[PDB]
Amino acid sequence: MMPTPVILLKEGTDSSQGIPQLVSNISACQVIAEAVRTTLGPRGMDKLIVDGRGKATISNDGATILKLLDVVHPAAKTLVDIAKSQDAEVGDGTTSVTLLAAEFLKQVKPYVEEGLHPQIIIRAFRTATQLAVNKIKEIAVTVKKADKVEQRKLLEKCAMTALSSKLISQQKAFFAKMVVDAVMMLDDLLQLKMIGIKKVQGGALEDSQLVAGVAFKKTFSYAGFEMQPKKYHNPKIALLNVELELKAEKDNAEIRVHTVEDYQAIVDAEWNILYDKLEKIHHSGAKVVLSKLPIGDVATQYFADRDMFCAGRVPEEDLKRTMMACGGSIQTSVNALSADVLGRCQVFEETQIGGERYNFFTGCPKAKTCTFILRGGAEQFMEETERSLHDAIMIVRRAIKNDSVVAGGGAIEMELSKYLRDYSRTIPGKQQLLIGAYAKALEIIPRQLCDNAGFDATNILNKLRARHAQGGTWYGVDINNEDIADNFEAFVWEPAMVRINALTAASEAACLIVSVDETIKNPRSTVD
Amino acid sequence: LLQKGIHPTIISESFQKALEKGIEILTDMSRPVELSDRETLLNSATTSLNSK
Amino acid sequence: ASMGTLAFDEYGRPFLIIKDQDRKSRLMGLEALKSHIMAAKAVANTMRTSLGPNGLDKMMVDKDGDVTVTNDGATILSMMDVDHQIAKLMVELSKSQDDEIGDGTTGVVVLAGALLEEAEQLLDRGIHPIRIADGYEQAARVAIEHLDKISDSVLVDIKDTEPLIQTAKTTLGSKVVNSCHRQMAEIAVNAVLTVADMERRDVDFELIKVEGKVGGRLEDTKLIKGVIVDKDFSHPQMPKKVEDAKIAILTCPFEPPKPKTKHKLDVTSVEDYKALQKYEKEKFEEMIQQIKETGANLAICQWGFDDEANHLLLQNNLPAVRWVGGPEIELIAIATGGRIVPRFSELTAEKLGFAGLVQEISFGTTKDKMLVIEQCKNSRAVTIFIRGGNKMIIEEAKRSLHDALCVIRNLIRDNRVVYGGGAAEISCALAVSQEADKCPTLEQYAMRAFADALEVIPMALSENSGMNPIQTMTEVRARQVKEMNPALGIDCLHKGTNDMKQQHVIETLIGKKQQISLATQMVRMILKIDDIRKP
Amino acid sequence: PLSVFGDRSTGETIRSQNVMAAASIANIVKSSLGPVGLDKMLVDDIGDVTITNDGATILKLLEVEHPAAKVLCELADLQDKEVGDGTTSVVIIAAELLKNADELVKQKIHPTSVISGYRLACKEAVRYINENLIVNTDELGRDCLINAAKTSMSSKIIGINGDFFANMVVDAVLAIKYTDIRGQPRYPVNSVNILKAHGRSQMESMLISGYALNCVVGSQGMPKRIVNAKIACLDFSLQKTKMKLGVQVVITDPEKLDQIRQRESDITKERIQKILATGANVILTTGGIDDMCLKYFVEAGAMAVRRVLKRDLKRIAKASGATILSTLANLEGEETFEAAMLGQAEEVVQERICDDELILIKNTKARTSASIILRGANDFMCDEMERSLHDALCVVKRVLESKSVVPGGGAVEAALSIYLENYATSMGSREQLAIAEFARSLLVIPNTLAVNAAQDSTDLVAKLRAFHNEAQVNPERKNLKWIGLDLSNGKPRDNKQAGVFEPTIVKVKSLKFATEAAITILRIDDLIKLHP
Ligand SMILES: Nc1ncnc2c1ncn2[C@@H]1O[C@H](COP(=O)(O)OP(=O)(O)O)[C@@H](O)[C@H]1O
Ligand SMILES: Nc1ncnc2c1ncn2[C@@H]1O[C@H](COP(=O)(O)OP(=O)(O)O)[C@@H](O)[C@H]1O
Ligand SMILES: Nc1ncnc2c1ncn2[C@@H]1O[C@H](COP(=O)(O)OP(=O)(O)O)[C@@H](O)[C@H]1O
Ligand SMILES: [Mg+2]
Ligand SMILES: [Mg+2]
Ligand SMILES: [Mg+2]
Repeated sequence: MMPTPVILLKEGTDSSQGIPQLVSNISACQVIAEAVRTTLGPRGMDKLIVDGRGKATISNDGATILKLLDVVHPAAKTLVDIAKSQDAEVGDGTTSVTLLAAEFLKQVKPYVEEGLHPQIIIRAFRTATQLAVNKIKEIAVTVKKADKVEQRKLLEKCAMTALSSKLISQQKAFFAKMVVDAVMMLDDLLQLKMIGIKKVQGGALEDSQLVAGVAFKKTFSYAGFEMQPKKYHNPKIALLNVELELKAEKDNAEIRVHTVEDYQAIVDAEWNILYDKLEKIHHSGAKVVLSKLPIGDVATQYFADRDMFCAGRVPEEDLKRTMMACGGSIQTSVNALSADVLGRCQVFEETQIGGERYNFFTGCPKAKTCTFILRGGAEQFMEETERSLHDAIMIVRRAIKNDSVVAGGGAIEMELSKYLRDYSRTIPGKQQLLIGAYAKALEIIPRQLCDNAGFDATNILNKLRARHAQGGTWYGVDINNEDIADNFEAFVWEPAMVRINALTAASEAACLIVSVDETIKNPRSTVD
Repeated sequence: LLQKGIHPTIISESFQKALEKGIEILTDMSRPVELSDRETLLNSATTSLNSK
Repeated sequence: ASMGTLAFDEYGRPFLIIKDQDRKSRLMGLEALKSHIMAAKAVANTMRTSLGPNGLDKMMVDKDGDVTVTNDGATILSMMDVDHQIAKLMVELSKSQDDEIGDGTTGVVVLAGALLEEAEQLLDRGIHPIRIADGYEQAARVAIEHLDKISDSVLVDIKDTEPLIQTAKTTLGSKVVNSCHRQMAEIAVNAVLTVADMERRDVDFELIKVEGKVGGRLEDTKLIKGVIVDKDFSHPQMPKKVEDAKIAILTCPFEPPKPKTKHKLDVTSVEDYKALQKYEKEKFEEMIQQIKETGANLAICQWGFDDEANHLLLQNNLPAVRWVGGPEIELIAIATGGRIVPRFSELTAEKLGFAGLVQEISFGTTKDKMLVIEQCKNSRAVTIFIRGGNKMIIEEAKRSLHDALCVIRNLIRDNRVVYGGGAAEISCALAVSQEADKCPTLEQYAMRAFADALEVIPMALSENSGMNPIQTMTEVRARQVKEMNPALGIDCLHKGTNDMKQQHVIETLIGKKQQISLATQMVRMILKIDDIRKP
Repeated sequence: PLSVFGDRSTGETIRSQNVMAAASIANIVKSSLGPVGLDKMLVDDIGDVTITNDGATILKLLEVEHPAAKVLCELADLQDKEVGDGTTSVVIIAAELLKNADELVKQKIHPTSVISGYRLACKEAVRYINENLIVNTDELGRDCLINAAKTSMSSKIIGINGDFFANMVVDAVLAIKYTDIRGQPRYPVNSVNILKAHGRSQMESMLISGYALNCVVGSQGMPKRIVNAKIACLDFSLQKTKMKLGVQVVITDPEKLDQIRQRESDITKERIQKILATGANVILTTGGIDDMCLKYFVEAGAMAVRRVLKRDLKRIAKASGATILSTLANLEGEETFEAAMLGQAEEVVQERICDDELILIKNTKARTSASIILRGANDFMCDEMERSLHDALCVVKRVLESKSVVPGGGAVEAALSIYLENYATSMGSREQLAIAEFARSLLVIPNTLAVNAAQDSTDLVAKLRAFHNEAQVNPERKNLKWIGLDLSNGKPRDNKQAGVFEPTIVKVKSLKFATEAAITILRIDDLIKLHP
């Protein structure tokens, strides 16, 4: 290197190129995978990460852990990106994607060190990924019966499998039944915002309930609210977006009078406007009034005098869920409060839930929405419960789209590894080594399951390989018995799209990491 | 033991009694050895070196 | 064992993965779990001295120097300035126990600490923490079923309140108000039974106004079947006592009306000025006449009023109080059976509340006056007025009365009880131990560790009472096994008997079930964490 | 809880850290392996420049902090001390062994099983090398030594001039041959004095049939050339006599002072007179000579050299047949010098070498000696020449002592990899994996050789492995054991016929040392770093 009086790039520009930089990239990906390695399987663990402000997040979800890490390595960020992509598209398997991508890179690292051209590795990865995806689609088990009982069993089994790695795994059957019940009530779009999730401190996990309707927390009641009845046996619900209180008619409105009679008339006119709105609401027959806008004390006392329930400043999502549960319409004007725009529910009640009051709308027969009320001992407990339930809900939605399943516990990946090895045995030999490395890297998940569970991974992997070679597609890892078993008959079921997307994303990330030969870092600007 | 509410003098005397009983047990498990038995000496040396 | 990893590449090039990775620590594997168990054990051992009638208090100082003396575990943990994350988890466990139940916020922490202490020695023998958590869950299920089996049902009728009073007394035994123990229990029971929906529905805790004032004696604390207000009559010459008061509750200030919309009134001549002055005077006279026409004896407002209205109220023999808060307005309306009226033109005789006595109360040489509204016909709202020799005992009495009210609320929710003094814990430990003898050997260790952790409560109770923990607990357990009586517990007060049923040491079954459940779930959550990534 | 003032790393963290350190040390020198390797140029903090290809020199000059890296550096130094060649190969092999062993350990294979498998693999590799891959040099003649020198000097600054330098090295080594007790010939290398002088090209380096002294005559009046030299070697200074600490001169009669002062130099005058009277022409001493004695030698017409190095004086004395004299004291209590103490040489000349002069003692009798004067472009190039020449001399000495050689170019590594991969299946269940990993790690040498030449390492190594597998399986294809790598054309080649040879001791010692270092590093699973 020479000083070069006038330099090409500005000072501080760091450049790394060649084999060493790609080996460094592979090592960084290995570090990122190790950061979430232990959180896989029914014997997985949780990680606690404290941010700068001091708040801690406790999670078993791989995507959450990777997001919470402030990863700045350009090559290591690809694993976080593919974890986010897997979470977005599928919702489950965010640890397997990172493990598989890092294992691919680790397996091809020795060939990188010896000078193999990266294009050959990328082509081999693409070929192996295409073959594996086709094999998954071919061998995935589906039932062409459309039986309600069988579909319910399949959804429940998939939900339990998705849930049997979290802190709520002890109540996995109960929570899976709740999740399948909740998802099956969504109509056709399976919108996540139609499944409310409320976390209330206190109570056991088994105390959590699914409301066949809508439930939301009390919203800053005014004076005279306690004088209102708190239970109705067939209420008509007025869903409104209206501010019911005395206020200026308009922000730019100005009143000019030159007579005390006109002054009194104006005051009485304001009162009459408010009372006309209240009377229009009351005459509609509704007994419960909900508003997206504040409801004043005057309106609250007016409704109390009429034995009616009022609740202002209700969040918009809660109003939408109430509309979907009851069957009304959110009205910005009370001038036409016909029976078609009033919601109906069998029972409305305000009850106590762990030092917090909640409004309950139950008995809805045509409801297209739900509301989980999660109980726990701490904020992070309920947050992780919500994350696990979200994973289960996404899995159940995907299975609703298509009921194609493959046995879990590494059985599908052992079958894929055997198939890929058999294919690689019949090709020239430059691609054979790389496809064999791909097949070997496919064995990371069962090995990681055995390592997390505390077994001897080598013997279990040998038994699995021998079983798959001699026949038997769905033999995986039996965690409880420290052995191998037919995971399809053990109901360790996963949607095929989970593994398909996992393989696709891991292969794409590995190819992108391999394809890079030079990293250039410009000096930071505005460090402040 | 201390959390259970036992003074650390009954604990010491009980430990002494247990130590005496254990010495008796270990002596009961013993086996006489003669220095002319080279195989026993070799086995003892190998056992000592097994962990290094 | 910290800082994470540092290699700086096998080629000498920089290796930076995580932002500020050289300033971030990391604990992994069994070491992190050991540290968490140590922190939780420290917290639990700190709290275990405040258990039972002989438990001692903690004097807590906030960042501003204010002093709080308390026995409530939830308050102690909330005010404690911790930095460890597991300590925050224990604090949140106490807070959740307080939220769901309201009593037992100290037993949960001691139980969790004992469970983690046993899990430590289980881990030292080479058992996966998930296996320990599963065994703990199994033993918790067994203990909860046994608690359901050995529970007893009490009557929650208004006619006979003896079991309720006994339960409240058991709750208040560990508090400083045990001097007025029976009176406090009685007032708590009566307050809960008054503001309650009879059909096993909720008890609205904001229908009870718990307010305390310094001076007097702790025995002067009383339950008022009405509302006590921190205000007084607006005019100094107004009478200080009204009997058979017909109260007009109003939310409109006794002032000339003004529109909310931006308004300008134009005065263009002398006639306009005279008309405006006459209008103001007539408005004052008209509002006073409208209030007087309903036959009301007392007027209560929320937004105050000005001099002319005050003098007209005094001149027309209408005692009045101004600037009464919104919640106080609502409570007065509920208690007196009257409606809240937003303006004078809507005032009628049927909207008037009734009170048998409205009085202004002095408090010695303090110049402060308060208003008492009581002797209502069928008051559905109550207030508890607490007196004491200093503000610390007043705050502690507030907390103790809240505990008693929460206990009676739980009894309303479910009328099944178990006998305390560690009797329930000993019985549950016996049941868990008996069940462990049948299960496969691998989970036997976890179930027996759970039983040992359950047995910490009677041991802590006996240690706090001065007697030998292990000997007393063993004797009580042997007696429970020999004669089938799950009511035998620790004789903390040295009454000469171990039968908690005779001693009337009664606590709610739902409280114990919540204690066991919360402790088990939080212990499982702690056991599953293996990495820490503090900055 | 421990409360130890220091840092503690345990388990996978410390294992990966040790592997990273060893891999970094290996990667430092991996670019300097094989004939297509290139030298490195190191600069000190004071600006001193060293250009070298030797692994031992690089690792010695480097300043290293990690303990495992220090272990690897000391391994390279030990390999240099005990063999003299294969310093880069041993480091690379040890690092690869450690990396593969750690990869096995990460799969829950116990480190003790890996160590046992490594020991078994090393023992079997040594046995297989000794029984199948060795070539006796008796049937190859002198060409075997030339081929070994050529192979050693490849990748060095003197590689292209190997045709000349190999002959020079072989002649130098053969010139110092002697047989000790038991009739075993011995070749005391490091007895060949190497002088470095910048100037003319490499091809004009001289091999002296005698000894070369980095010294000049004491006085300009002495002759610069003596035909029939009678060398006298002395281990004492020739200066004015001074009494010891325990002896003092006190004068009471003034008349004695002049006699004292005269005798003070007459003593040395008489000693020099005896030494010259025995007939000596050249006088070499380890001590100094002052002006008066220099003038005595000048008048005598004799060559006198002062401050001669002790090792140089010993070599000259034994080559010429002289005896080192630390004093002129006999067993009769007198002061005598005998002609039997004089060495002889056919010529002693002070010749000029690039504006500087050195002394050549040509054709010493009763023993043949050898010295080499290296000519180069500058000092750094001469230093690299000296290092490469020392490597070649050590290789030739090893070949001559033990008459077995092995083919080069990675043939031994490929054969061992195939054989050990076959053999692992007959031993244990997890030591099977350890032996397989040993065999796989042995392939790092041909892989690095191929990589350094920008050749297709994968395809060449696959072809080599196929050739050696055919040799081991087929019984009449035993001639394929010599198939190595031809880096010039990037093709497999019969290296035994091509002349690419190595001493067997190099491979055996490298294997043993690398295995021991890998075992030592693998034995660690916890590091406590006490704060200073
Ligand atoms: N009951 C079970 N037995 C064996 N393996 C299981 C079981 N449940 C889940 N697994 C396996 O654990 C792996 C990881 O699942 P999980 O940790 O729940 O989510 P993620 O895939 O995001 O890590 C899956 O590949 C699945 O095959
Ligand atoms: N009179 C009593 N005799 C024996 N034990 C008692 C008595 N009163 C309370 N206890 C026991 O003391 C324990 C702790 O109660 P307390 O300190 O009041 O609240 P917390 O459960 O929040 O610590 C309870 O488990 C109860 O069984
Ligand atoms: N002419 C050649 N053709 C092919 N390979 C060679 C040749 N000369 C040397 N080699 C190989 O190059 C390898 C590296 O040798 P080198 O690194 O120079 O020695 P050292 O290991 O002592 O530094 C040796 O193992 C040898 O087998
Ligand atoms: Mg999952
Ligand atoms: Mg209590
Ligand atoms: Mg060499």
